[PDB]
Parts: sequence; C-alpha cells; structure tokens
Amino acid sequence: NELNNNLP
Amino acid sequence: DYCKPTRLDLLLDMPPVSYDVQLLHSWNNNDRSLNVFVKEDDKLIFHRHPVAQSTDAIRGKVGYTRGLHVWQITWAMRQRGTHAVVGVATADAPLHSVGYTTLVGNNHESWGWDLGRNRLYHDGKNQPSKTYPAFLEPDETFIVPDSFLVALDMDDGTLSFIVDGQYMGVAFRGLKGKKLYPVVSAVWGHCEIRMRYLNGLD
Repeated sequence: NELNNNLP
Repeated sequence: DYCKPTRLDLLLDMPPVSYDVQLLHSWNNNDRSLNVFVKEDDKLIFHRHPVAQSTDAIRGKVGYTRGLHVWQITWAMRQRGTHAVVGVATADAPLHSVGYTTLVGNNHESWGWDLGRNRLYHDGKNQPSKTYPAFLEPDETFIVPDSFLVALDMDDGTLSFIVDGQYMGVAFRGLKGKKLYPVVSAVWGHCEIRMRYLNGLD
C-alpha cells in the first residue's frame, strides 16, 4: 500500500 | 458537398503492418531505464519494476525524421499511478528521475501528454503546461481509455492523439527537422505498457 504500488 | 480524406484518415484506412514490422518499431530493450524491461514473452510490452520514488522511461527502436507515423498505446487505467505520460523524445532525453514526476516533458528533449492531468508538457522547467484536448475547461477532466493512438507527422512537425475514434487535435507543433522516438514515462509498480505500430506514410 505505497502510493504508486512500489516496494519501500 | 462531399467527403474528403486527410492523410491521417488514409493511413488509418490501410491495413496495419505485419508483426515483424511492429517488432521493428517496438520498445527498445537496449534504450531504457534500468528499472524497466521488455517482456521476452511479448516484446510489444514493457514492464516496470516496483521501485519506490522513481520515474522511468523507455524509447521505441525507431527515431522518426520524416513521414506520418501512428502507433497504439495500451496502458490499463489501474496501472497509471500519479504520473502516466505518453509522447516523443530525442535520443538525448533522460529516461529516469528520482521521485514521481512528468519525466517526459520536464526538459527540452521531450514532449508529453500527462494522461491523468489531461495536460501537455515540454521544457517544463521553463515553459507552462497546456490543457489537452484544448476543448476542456480549466477544471474539466476525462479518463483517457486503455488504448488510444499517437500520430507523429514529421513533415508538418506535429504530434496529435486519437481517443475513442476521435481526433484530439494537434498537441505539439515545431517538430520539423528532429529525430523523434516514441516514449512513455511511468511510476507504477508492475505497470505494463504496449506499443503497437500501426502504419506510416512516406
């Protein structure tokens, strides 16, 4: 659930 | 009192090119961000790795210098994220930024349509964006469908788009005497974007 579907 | 075809109309009326020709005009797997890749199982498609705080672009294999050229972009609405931009670029345009940005259009080397914002960017550090299609009111937006067409006329020096079968008007002018590649910039993890070249005239 990151803004642009990316891995932290 | 009768119907005349545009060169664009005539191009769209010819049968689209073979797969071989589509592949020759497809995404260049050796001219891309390190954070994207062309899919081996479908070479018309590139896929973006889920990299946080990163904007990533990729150029088509062919930089157009003359003629009219039309390709289809398929980009599922749900895989667009905050910054989904489609356009053209020179060979010198940057294919990556830190952060989420309108990478295509943020410099002198690229010209882009931001699909979410319905706005055009070129030399963004120094020049204002423009509403596109231009009939839209300041605060009026529509969702660009999954597939649509991009039309680059290197003889007129113009870039235009076709959406839902309708001509959206000229987006960018002033493109004569350049060498311009298809381009997109993306920020969405695992987003896939297809470019299918349709045809060219000249």
